[PDB]
Amino acid sequence: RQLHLAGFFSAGNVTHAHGAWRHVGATNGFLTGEFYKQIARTLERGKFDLLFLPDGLAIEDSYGDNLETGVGLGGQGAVALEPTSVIATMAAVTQRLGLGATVSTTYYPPYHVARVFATLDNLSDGRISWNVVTSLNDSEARNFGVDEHLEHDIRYDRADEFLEAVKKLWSSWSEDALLLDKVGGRFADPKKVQYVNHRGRWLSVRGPLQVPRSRQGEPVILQAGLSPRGRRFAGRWAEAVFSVSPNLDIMRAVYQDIKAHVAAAGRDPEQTKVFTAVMPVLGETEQVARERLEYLNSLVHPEVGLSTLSSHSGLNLSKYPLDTKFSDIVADLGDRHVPTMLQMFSAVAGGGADLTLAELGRRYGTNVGFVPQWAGTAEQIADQLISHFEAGAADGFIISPAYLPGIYEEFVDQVVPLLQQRGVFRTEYEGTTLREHLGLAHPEVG
Amino acid sequence: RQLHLAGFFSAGNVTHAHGAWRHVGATNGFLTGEFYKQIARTLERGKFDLLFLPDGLAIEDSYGDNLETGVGLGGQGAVALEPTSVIATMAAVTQRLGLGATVSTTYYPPYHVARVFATLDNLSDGRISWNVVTSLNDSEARNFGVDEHLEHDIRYDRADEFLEAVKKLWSSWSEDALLLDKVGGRFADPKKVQYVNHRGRWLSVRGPLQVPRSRQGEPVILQAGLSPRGRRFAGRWAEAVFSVSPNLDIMRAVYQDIKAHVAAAGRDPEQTKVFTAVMPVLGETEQVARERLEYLNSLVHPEVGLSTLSSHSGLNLSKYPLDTKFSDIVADLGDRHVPTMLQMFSAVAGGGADLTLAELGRRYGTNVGFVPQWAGTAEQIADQLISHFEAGAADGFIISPAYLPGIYEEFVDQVVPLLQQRGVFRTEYEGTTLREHLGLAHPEVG
Amino acid sequence: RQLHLAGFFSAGNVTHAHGAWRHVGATNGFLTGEFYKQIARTLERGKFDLLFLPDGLAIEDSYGDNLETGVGLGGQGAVALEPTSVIATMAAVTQRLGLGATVSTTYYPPYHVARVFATLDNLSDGRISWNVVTSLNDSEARNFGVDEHLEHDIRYDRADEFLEAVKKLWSSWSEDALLLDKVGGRFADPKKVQYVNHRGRWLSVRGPLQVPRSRQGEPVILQAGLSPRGRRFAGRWAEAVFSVSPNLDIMRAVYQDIKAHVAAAGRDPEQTKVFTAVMPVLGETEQVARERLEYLNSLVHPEVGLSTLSSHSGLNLSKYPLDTKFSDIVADLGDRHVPTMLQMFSAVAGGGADLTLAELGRRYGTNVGFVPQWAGTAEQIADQLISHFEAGAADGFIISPAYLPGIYEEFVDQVVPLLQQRGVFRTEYEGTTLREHLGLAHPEVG
Amino acid sequence: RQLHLAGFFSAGNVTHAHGAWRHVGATNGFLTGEFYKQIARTLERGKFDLLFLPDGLAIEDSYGDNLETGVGLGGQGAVALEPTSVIATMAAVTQRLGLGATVSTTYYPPYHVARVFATLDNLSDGRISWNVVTSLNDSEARNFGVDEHLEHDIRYDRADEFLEAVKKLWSSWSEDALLLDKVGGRFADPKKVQYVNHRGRWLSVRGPLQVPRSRQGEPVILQAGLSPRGRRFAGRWAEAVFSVSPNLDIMRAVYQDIKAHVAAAGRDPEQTKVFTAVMPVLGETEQVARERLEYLNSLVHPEVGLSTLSSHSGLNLSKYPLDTKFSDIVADLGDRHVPTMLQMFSAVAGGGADLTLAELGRRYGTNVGFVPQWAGTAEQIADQLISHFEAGAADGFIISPAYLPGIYEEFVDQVVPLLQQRGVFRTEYEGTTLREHLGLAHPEVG
Repeated sequence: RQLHLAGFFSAGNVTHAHGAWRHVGATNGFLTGEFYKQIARTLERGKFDLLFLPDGLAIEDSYGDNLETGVGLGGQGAVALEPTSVIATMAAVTQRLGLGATVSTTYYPPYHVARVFATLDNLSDGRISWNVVTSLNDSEARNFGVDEHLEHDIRYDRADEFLEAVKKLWSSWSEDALLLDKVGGRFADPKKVQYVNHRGRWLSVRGPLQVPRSRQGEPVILQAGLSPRGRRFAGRWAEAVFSVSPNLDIMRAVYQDIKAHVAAAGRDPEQTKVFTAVMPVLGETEQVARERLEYLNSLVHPEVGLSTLSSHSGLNLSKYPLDTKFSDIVADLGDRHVPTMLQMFSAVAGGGADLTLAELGRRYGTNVGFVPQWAGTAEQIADQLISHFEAGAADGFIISPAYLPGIYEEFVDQVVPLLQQRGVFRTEYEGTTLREHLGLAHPEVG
Repeated sequence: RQLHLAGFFSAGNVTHAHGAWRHVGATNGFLTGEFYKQIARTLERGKFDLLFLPDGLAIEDSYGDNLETGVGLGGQGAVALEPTSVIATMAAVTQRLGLGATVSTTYYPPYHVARVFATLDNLSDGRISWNVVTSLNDSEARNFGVDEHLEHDIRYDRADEFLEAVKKLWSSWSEDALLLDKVGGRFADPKKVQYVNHRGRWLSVRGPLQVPRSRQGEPVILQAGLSPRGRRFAGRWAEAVFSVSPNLDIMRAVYQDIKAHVAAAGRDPEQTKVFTAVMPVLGETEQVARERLEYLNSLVHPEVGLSTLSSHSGLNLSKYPLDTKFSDIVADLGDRHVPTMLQMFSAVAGGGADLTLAELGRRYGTNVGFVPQWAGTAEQIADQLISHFEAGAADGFIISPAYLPGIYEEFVDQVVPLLQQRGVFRTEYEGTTLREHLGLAHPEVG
Repeated sequence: RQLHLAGFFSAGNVTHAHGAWRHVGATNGFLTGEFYKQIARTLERGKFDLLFLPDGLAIEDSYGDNLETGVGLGGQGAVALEPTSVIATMAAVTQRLGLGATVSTTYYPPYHVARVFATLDNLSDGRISWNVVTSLNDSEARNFGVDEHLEHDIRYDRADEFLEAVKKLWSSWSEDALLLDKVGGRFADPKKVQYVNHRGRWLSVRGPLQVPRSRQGEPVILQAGLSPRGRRFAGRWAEAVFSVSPNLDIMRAVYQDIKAHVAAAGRDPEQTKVFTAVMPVLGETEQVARERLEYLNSLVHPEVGLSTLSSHSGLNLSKYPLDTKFSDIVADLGDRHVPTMLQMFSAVAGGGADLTLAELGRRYGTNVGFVPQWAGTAEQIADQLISHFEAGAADGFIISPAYLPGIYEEFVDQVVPLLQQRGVFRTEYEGTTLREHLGLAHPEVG
Repeated sequence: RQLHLAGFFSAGNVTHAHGAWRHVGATNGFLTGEFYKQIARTLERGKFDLLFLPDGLAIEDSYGDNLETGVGLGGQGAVALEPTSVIATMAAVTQRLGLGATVSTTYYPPYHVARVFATLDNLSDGRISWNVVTSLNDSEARNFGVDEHLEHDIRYDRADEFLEAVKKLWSSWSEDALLLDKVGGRFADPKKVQYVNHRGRWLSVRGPLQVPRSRQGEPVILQAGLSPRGRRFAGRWAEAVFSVSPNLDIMRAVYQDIKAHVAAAGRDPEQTKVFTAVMPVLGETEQVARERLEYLNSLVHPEVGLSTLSSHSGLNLSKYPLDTKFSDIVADLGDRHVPTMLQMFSAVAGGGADLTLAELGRRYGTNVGFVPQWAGTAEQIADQLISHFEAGAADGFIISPAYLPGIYEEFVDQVVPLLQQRGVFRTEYEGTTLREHLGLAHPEVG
């Protein structure tokens, strides 16, 4: 039984560690092709299952109602390259590594999503995946000139239909439809390419898709949303789920809940892979590791962290002074309208203690609050990865990068070989497609 | 005085030569990364200014109201990969060649177009261009769930505002905005990144763009629609224009007309480069060349040709029997109710003869009616390119490929060196960006 | 039953076709890395077993006893890059294609040959082969300051010992010798890395070799000398043999003879692959191919053909006026003193005619006398390849290039797919090493 | 005044840090193409002037006169790939980085050296250099079957003629000799390609070379031998000199002496670039840096260190028990019979302490005695590089790698940008050739 590894980072300035761009070792090459080529080549060298890019469609604005924090201090989405271009770039220099990107159902039509991913799936010869997102953020909508509004759970119901339409399009070409019979003059079999004529409540798309199926049949569906409604959506469609849990117990709880939602939807739980995020910080000795972690966290500016904390909680904390104790906010708002995640992070952050807004933002900025920072030698990190895996924490891990590209080099050079030697991680790619890497079946047409 | 060269081909089964996919030398590798990498490398080897991909968002459908012709015989857009993904793939393995893709202002919003192109521009280090189209075809609209109409010329007025919006976005980061002051903790200067707040008759987009400017400042704007309104739009926005004229006389006419449009828009005519299409067929001897062109043209199926002829003329000719003569159609519609392009093609193609639909379609399918086929030795081809260039046919040539990838190998290996030896074409890239290749100024932030 | 395919060309100005550099399509990129990278990627795209480079260590000097013909007209060895650097370059951009280079046992010691090939083997991850040569040419010898003159058959006796020593060197590391046990501090097992202590009549080399075994164990041995002694040598050592035969009768005879020498050396005939050389000229129609062959052959300058003929015949034909008739040369030396290959070539090239020297050199220069030129459509070339294979002409074919790089593009694009459709040639690489492509067993240590 | 940077490492298991292969971060990928491709791409990304590989032609044998120490523990030359193949591999994936290799005049003839470097120079488009070596090591000699024994200083006399011979060969083709006049049938001008006819006391080679000159005229000559004779040899021939000095006083003395030997030979001192070796060890903080250096030095096995100390000193220390004190060795042998470098090393490495052989070996193995280890922050290393440069220690630095590939990543990502920000190191390559990077002149033919 073998675990899976995935890479994950913003095509831009910041992922989870909000002081990353400040690290002495950060090249900040996020505007260059070579930076992405290098990361992709490195993860492939480490035989990673996949490298996956999140996406945000606006510079983070909520905190301050202006760009002062986001642009000035390097906040979420300050720089965010269009993800599909980036992964096409990475596909061009790799041949096994799986590649995925977030694309929103909210701002793009089903035909676009269908065709862009079928295209990437063919260009990469079956290595592509799509992270389905359904969010509606104000700054994003204003970038797309959207004015309408749909309730959280309704957006998911709409996404159900979106997925149906996309899957229909992906099946519009039989796997034996393309003929290229030069002599006969038969390009394809028109009986094997069908219109889709999808016309549901939310969406209308005629088809057929202009792109045949890759050798993996269809792109792998990835899902990250862990809301009650999201978990349901995941159980139905998701082939791999990305989760963030601060410790083993929650990891295990999240794991079993996801697997259950999948069984509930009528699907094989073992056909949905569950990854959990960790942020390793290596050192030749444990002491060096801890020292390096301390340095990394010290780079976090309290306000960038607060800015991200605002976005994630929905609460605009720029309204309050930074020295505002969390108490005064509880009382100013009432423990009934204060998002649970906030109260959760708060309790765990200072350990029941009472923190200033500045101090909570600073800590949230280190690891987006809940991503475990593991500091140790490569042997320890490997031991922890293995011990968590055997304990049912997850089927694989998302390695959240402390700084780029350096941390991935260190992880691939130092940790992957220990995992391989222990027999818990591939020494070589067995198949050629992302589905083969994750152990997923080849979906059939229809 | 040096000419420019560009390649142009569909990321799919067919471009101008409708028999291409049946050619004994066609690899039909259009679903694979290596096909596109190979071509990009080949044109970079030949020091080409750019290669750009048209786009079509549906399998052509009119002819027959079905897929039998498009899918069965390999008509326009039977296979059509999403072009930005493809050029990203190409940028990844090249370093000087300019790259361009068509994205429609009809189906995509300004923020999206701005971001994807700024992203590509950065990834390629300033070699990207955007071919602007504004068409609204029925079958494409059905793929996108669009039911709204907008008259041809109005789509251009809408396009004007789109271009304004996009250009503002590309100017939302000053070129000295990004700081990366790690010590100080200043990521970027918030006074040098600004909201766009575009709110027009047609469009709304807040900004700022989440991507700063590449080293060429802004992607190059390409234009290919040469209707009266297209000519005005080119005059106002185009930095490169792509045209099809069957001979020198008409090339000269179009060339002067485009340059006149640019000056009339208050711009410098020398800052808009005009490319004219030609479809070369080489042979070691002129006799071999002729035989090869004859072989190529013999591969066209009359009905694929006919279907493209219907699309381009606006008339669905499938309604008529294949053996119907043109007169029998010209009379059934009246000398008034017959598209100008159709009369012009009918006159040139038949040289006076009254042809069947079948025969017009077959002839149309060889060269989309008006792309000149130049069969000759390399010396003859180079002589003619130089001759037309000196005669003011164009600033450059778009080389339309009879079949791929082979025709580009031949042209780069055989013709380019002769242009280079005659001194009319670069022996090496002088600069690194597409703007420098084209001799275009680096725009200032607005 | 599948046939094998190999490329073969000099890293320089000329291989078999002596007008190749003058061909309109010749890039003459033979001084550039890109030329070799392109060809290597192309043969790999066509799934060739192997690309192999000859070598010659002096500009061909005999004819006219100067550099006038060699340098002025582009004779054999005029430009000749060191082959191992070339294949290393090609190894860097390919993943499956086999690669081979000629290195002479005459001028280089076993230790050097063993180390360079083991290095290439490791760098290419098991794709390398060595073409063993034992020849002694006067101009080459003067470049290396060699005075000794070993007799033809004796050079092979030395080479027997040479091969023994190289093979010993390649066995100096067991395949499990290298440990890399970082924690225990154990680099390799010194019991499993052994001195060779070779001390024979011809050679001394202590060892051990400083390079462990690749995943294919040892580089593949290639042999191309078909003299009686050379055939005994091939029987003992060769794993692939390369031969030139003008027609099927001769091909079959050479095939049987080689396999018999192998059987007589106590080895398995099926473990020595025989490749025969063919020079295809493609056309869309057979008429096009024939005109292209005519054009190619018209490029040969009489005196460069004469030069190569002089070297191969051992007879300096520069003494004679170019208009001398062959019969007058026979008269000059007496029938008994005319080299047999020269008499035979004259009869065959002339079909009984009494040709001038010029005309004899011209025809010889088209194909070095005996490489069969096959002009036809792709279907015809494929038919003939299959037909000869079925008739027992060879286990595979060396495709001698009329001109580069273009001919290999045509061959791979046009002929290879037809061989694949017919089931006679791999559609994909089954293994990763050169031995796996050729169906050769991985040799064991000792 | 900008400084120059060079990488330097053995294509194998150990360079200067004898514990390097055991480092948690070492990939030990030295048998694979990707390892070398990664490092070349990294140094090119860092805009290095050059990467240079030393060579050894035998597994270090002296210590214990067996393979026990070298093979068992990973001593000098345990694994050593042939270096010309390795740099070809590297040249294939870079386009600016200079590349050099050690080839011995002792074991190879002028023609071979001249042709291999002219080939690499052409393949890399003028980026190559040759480190000239004249040493005679018993074990190397046994691998090449050499019995002859020339005195240290005479090998340098013979090397003088060798170099003469090589340069004549590199001048055998004028830079305008090659014509490629296809129409006219003129390949090259036979008047511009000349025989060499070198006949000297030591060597004979006729020529001409079969390789024209690259963009940079001739390969750059590198020299690293600093014996009195070697310094003279460097004065006459070297264009770049590589030197190991433990401190600023010595660096400056070496620098001035070399500059003076060049001027004494009639050459411009500014046309010979002096590089001095340093082994940086980086940390986020000086404290981390110091822990990392301590970790790295802790990996050295006393016997491997001793083995190299024995080879370099010329005194076989394996005869003595490891616990033997140095004073006891001097007493046993006589002060006249213990090499000076060895007594000097004992004195400096122990600071006056009387150390055992084991502890001497352990210390020597960290840095081959005299390569300065610099542990600090990126800012500190930049500072030291800059101040040593300004104090006249050298024209540039060789960065000796603590472990591979990781240390070059750290150095390029962390240190290079600070050097660039301070204006003492190029932000981009100005020219394309190695001669341009080093500020050297293009040599004139003849």
